[PDB]
Amino acid sequence: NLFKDAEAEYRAKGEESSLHIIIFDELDSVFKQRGSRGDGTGVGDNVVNQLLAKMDGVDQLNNILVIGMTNRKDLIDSALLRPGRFEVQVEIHLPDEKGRLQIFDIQT
Amino acid sequence: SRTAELQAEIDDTVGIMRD
Amino acid sequence: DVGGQQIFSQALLNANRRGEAKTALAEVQARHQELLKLEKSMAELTQ
Amino acid sequence: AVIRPDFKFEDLGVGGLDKEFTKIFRRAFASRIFPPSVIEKLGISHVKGLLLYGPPGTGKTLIARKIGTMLNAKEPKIVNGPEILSKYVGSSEENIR
Ligand SMILES: Nc1ncnc2c1ncn2[C@@H]1O[C@H](COP(=O)(O)OP(=O)(O)O)[C@@H](O)[C@H]1O
Repeated sequence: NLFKDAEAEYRAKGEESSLHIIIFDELDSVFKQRGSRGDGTGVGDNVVNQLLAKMDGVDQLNNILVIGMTNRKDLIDSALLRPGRFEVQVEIHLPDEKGRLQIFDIQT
Repeated sequence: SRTAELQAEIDDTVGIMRD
Repeated sequence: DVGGQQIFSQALLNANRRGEAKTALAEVQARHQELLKLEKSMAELTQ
Repeated sequence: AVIRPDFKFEDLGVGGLDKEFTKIFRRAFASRIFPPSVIEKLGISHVKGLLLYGPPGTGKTLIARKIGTMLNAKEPKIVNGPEILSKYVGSSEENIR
C-alpha cells in the first residue's frame, strides 16, 4: 500500500510526475537474510520477497525514491543491495576536529 | 400508495370513458 | 514461545437479513396481484 | 509559569532525598517554567527521559508521581515490563506503540 499513489500517478502522467518519497527506518529489524533466520511461521521470507518484487518488477516505475538507515549493515539481505534496488551506499562516522568545530558553530 | 393511486385514476378514466 | 501464532477469520451475516422472503421483494406476490388488477383495468380501458 | 512558590522539597511527602531532587529540578524543569519567549530565543529543546534506579521499595514511584503532580500534566500512564509481551506476531510491539 506504500506504492499505490506512485503507480496511479505514473499511469496517468508518464514523465511529468512529481517525486514520491518513502522513508524506511531501522531497515535491519525485519529485512534479514531469508532462509537463515530461525524457524517460525514463514512471515519474514514473504515480507522480503514482497519488497523485492515491488521494488524492481515486471512493471516499471520512474518516480520513487526510498531511503534506509541502519546500524548493522551485515544483517541486511544480499539481494536488496544489488544495483537498481539500493544502489548508493554511504557511511557516516564520528567527526574529526573541524567537523566538531562546524557542529559547534551551527548549534550555538 | 403510488400504485393504488394509479389504479384509482385508471378506474376513474374507465368511468369517464364509460360515460 | 512468542510471536509463534497466526490466525484466520470467519464471518456471520446479519440477523435483520434473516430469510429471503421478507417482503419488499418477496411481497411481489401481493404487489403482483395489484399489478394484475392494474393490467386488467388497463385492458378494459384500451378496449 | 505552571508552579507555585510555596514549596521547596519536603512540603510534599518525600523526606531524605535532597541533593537528588535539586539535580532533577535543575536539569528537567529548568526549561518548562521560564517564559516561552526566553527559551525560544535560547534555542533549546526539552529533556525527554529520566532513568532513576536503586534498591526496591525506596520511594521511586512516589517521587515519579509527585514530579507529575507538581507540574500539572495529565494522569500518568503506568506499565510494567513483562506485561508487554504477547504470543502473536506484531502484538508485542503494538502495545508499545
Ligand atoms: N522518602 C519517602 N517518604 C515518604 N514515604 C516513602 C518514601 N519512600 C518510600 N515511601 C513509602 O513507600 C511507598 C512508595 O513505594 P516505592 O517505595 O516508591 O515503591 P518502589 O520503590 O518499589 O518503586 C509508599 O507507601 C511511600 O509512603
